Amino acid sequence: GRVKIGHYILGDTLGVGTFGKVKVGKHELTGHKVAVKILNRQKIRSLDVVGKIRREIQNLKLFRHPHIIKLYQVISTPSDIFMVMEYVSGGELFDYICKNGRLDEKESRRLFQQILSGVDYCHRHMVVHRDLKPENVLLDAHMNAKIADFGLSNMMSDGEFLRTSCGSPNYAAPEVISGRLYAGPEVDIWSSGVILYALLCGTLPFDDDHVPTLFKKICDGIFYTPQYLNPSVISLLKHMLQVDPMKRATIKDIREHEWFKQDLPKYLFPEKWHLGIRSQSRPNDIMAEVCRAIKQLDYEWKVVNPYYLRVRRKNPVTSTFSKMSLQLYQVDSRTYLLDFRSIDDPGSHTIEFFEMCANLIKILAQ
Amino acid sequence: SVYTTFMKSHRCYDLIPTSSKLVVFDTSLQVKKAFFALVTNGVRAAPLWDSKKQSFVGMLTITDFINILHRYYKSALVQIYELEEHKIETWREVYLQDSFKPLVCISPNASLFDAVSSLIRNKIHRLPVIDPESGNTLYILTHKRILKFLKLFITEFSLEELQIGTYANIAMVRTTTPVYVALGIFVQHRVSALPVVDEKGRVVDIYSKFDVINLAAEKTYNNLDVSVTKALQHRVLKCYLHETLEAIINRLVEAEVHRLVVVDEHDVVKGIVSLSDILQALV
Amino acid sequence: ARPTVFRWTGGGKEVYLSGSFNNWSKLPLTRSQNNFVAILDLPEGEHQYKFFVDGQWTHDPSEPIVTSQLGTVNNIIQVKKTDFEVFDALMVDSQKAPPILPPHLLQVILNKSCDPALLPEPNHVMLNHLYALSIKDGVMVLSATHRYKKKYVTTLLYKPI
Ligand SMILES: COc1nc(N(C)C)ccc1-c1cc2c(C(=O)O[C@@H]3O[C@H](C(=O)O)[C@@H](O)[C@H](O)[C@H]3O)c[nH]c2cc1Cl
Ligand SMILES: Nc1ncnc2c1ncn2[C@@H]1O[C@H](COP(=O)(O)OP(=O)(O)O)[C@@H](O)[C@H]1O
Ligand SMILES: Nc1ncnc2c1ncn2[C@@H]1O[C@H](COP(=O)(O)O)[C@@H](O)[C@H]1O
Ligand SMILES: Nc1ncnc2c1ncn2[C@@H]1O[C@H](COP(=O)(O)O)[C@@H](O)[C@H]1O
Ligand SMILES: [Cl-]
Ligand SMILES: [Cl-]
Ligand SMILES: [Cl-]
Ligand SMILES: [Cl-]
Repeated sequence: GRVKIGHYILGDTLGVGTFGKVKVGKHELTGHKVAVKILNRQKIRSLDVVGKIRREIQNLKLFRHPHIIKLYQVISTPSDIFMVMEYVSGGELFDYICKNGRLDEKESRRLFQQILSGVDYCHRHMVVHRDLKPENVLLDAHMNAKIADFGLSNMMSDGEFLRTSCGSPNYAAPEVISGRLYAGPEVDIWSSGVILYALLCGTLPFDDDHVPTLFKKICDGIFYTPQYLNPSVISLLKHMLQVDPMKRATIKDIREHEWFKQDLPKYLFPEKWHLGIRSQSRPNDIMAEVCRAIKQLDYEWKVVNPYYLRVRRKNPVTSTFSKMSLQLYQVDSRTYLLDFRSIDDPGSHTIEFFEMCANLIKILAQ
Repeated sequence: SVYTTFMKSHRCYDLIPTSSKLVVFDTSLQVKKAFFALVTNGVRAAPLWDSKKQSFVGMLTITDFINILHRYYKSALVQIYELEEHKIETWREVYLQDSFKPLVCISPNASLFDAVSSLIRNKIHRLPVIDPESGNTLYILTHKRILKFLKLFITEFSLEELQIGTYANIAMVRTTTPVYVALGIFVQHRVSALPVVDEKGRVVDIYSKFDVINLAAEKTYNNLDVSVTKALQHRVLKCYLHETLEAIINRLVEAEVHRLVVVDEHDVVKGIVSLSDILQALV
Repeated sequence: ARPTVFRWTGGGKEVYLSGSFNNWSKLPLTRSQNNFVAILDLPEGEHQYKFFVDGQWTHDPSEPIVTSQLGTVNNIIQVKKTDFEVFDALMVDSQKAPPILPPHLLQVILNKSCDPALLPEPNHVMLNHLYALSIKDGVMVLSATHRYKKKYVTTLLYKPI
């Protein structure tokens, strides 16, 4: 009377992931242990994440990094979807930091290099694992880091930003807690910086029971540096925990940092213009001005957000459809700018895009 | 046949740099603004887009400037009225009257040998790399770049004896020769550079098609009466026939020049060996 | 042939699964909490089943049923080929103020010796976005960075108006 999927006998629940329970699986014959994420088909469609799971499975299937949990196979049934992945005995890195204290400089450095190697592999593969925390970093029998919950991860697409505020407030970046738009990698660097602090101190750099003061502390970027902390790592933490994403460290900046470089194993790494047009009018006036000009050019469109437009044009020569995306952003407390983005599908696609923009610019403000 | 096979394998895409800049002019653009744009953007050639035709019709180079200048110059006392007020299409209609020429281009997926042969076949120095799926121009393939990659593979894996290039009926200028006259020679002979000779046959300097953009840059094009030397005051590699072809190819890329002048024992001109000839022999 | 999950969501001391697929033999279901389950291989076709929850016979009301000529009410299952393959199953399953300008878009590669033809590698985020120069002397200069395979090209068009 044992529950079986594949040839693994399903056992104890390891935890409850982003979209389902994760149970241990022990092979009938070999005794090999796996972790099985159970996704109920009817539940994943309820909280419309069918696309999220489709992508998540697609990515994790082609990944292969020694510090990211391997997805061995996906077993599908009429009722549920079973994600069979590699099992690690050591459990949460968080629990390790709870039971034992803070890790020593050498220990912390080792684990941080491993975690960052994985965070890098993800980014290199245009995948940004939002929700990066010690609770999601698992340890194996030999104390090796293993990134695990890709439920809140997302794709990095050429020319687009992400909005979704994902992780735990303590690990979330200021722009994430501020619900502002982000590129992706910077928010993982911030989270990794908090993971590094957790490793060296055994506590959180930004933590308060009073949620508003916690959010202020994060956006102010001010955190305590204990006396035992080596100035060189304080330097790295300062560079990683920058409230300005443009002033914040990149994997390359970290890779180049003298504290990170130390004892770093070989195997870990493989080595007068203006944007659009700015108009000081009211946001909806700008939207009325653009729509009346788009139709004036006889271009087709679809209104996504009240400030997002997906415009199409029929070429009178090549008889080809050329499409672009228009988005209005707020610059100052006084000005707003309209952004033009070409959407990928004869003559030149790129030049056809410029002519499309130029026409609309001629009938518009600054 | 050793290097010849190597070119037939490698795709054009392999030579496109990681991050490039491409300048494109709409045919309706005023031609003076177009040359000044080449100068300001630091680009030697720029493809042309016909808005009505919705396709790349041709390319604007320094030869176009040499052609306008010589064809329409009157004196330093009068403006080159046409150059001042002429569109790229208006001039391309005059330049290519009955004698019409279409656009020569290569796909990034096409081989290096396909591109080298296309340079000599159409008698051209600048070749646009256009992706057929997108229709977008990506990079402009030059002899200097192709011979740079082939020099890296030559290292890892005589001039009179082999006899490579043109050595007879050489087009040259004197120290005192006016710019207008030199521009005329560049037109009738269809050559990239004119070697500057002294009182005797000895070579002192070299005025090239490139040195003509300085007239556009410094806005000194209205006076073509000035001597070739006077024009070259805004800023000479010579080879002998007792030197090996591999050492001749090595000396060229070491200074990154478009051609080498064949000089005798008494510094006098005997012939010329250009990047067009080296790549012709290795095909 | 294809694995099928049989889950009873309720309480119980003992729950069994009877079906056409096992000659209506009482198969016991393992309990986690308020769920009783059994995963078993089924031949892709029609199968009828019932539950023996603590001395009482029942069907799962949320699952499809079939009332018989004799008045028997059993649950029914139609095992599909699309149910067994991941992406086939996921394909069938799928059936205010303006945002603040991200600082990333202000980081141009055109403004930031060397070669004028060459430019720095751009952040994916600023690709396909239109940048422009101020219309000086009635001529518009438009520029954008796009990527062809593993390489990037910043095309700038000089267009009059
Ligand atoms: C008894 O079930 C199991 N026992 C096993 N062992 C080791 C005895 C092994 C696997 C399962 C199993 C569980 C589930 C499942 C599940 O537990 O879903 C939960 O149901 C709860 C509920 O309805 O009360 C909600 O609260 C909650 O969110 C939601 O995850 C969904 N689909 C499944 C498919 C299988 Cl094979
Ligand atoms: N792809 C092309 N198709 C047609 N004509 C071209 C093309 N590229 C250049 N031309 C023409 O070739 C002629 C010579 O140019 P070129 O050899 O490129 O000069 P440069 O020595 O400055 O590089 C010019 O009249 C120019 O318009
Ligand atoms: N000064 C020159 N006189 C005669 N032929 C030349 C001269 N310069 C170049 N050539 C020839 O013109 C062809 C194209 O060379 P180039 O335009 O210099 O890249 C080659 O066959 C050269 O040998
Ligand atoms: N044979 C040569 N020896 C030395 N400099 C040369 C030679 N040919 C051309 N140049 C220089 O190359 C520049 C012209 O560029 P290009 O036509 O691209 O080779 C000028 O600065 C010339 O002085
Ligand atoms: Cl959990
Ligand atoms: Cl066990
Ligand atoms: Cl283990
Ligand atoms: Cl902690």
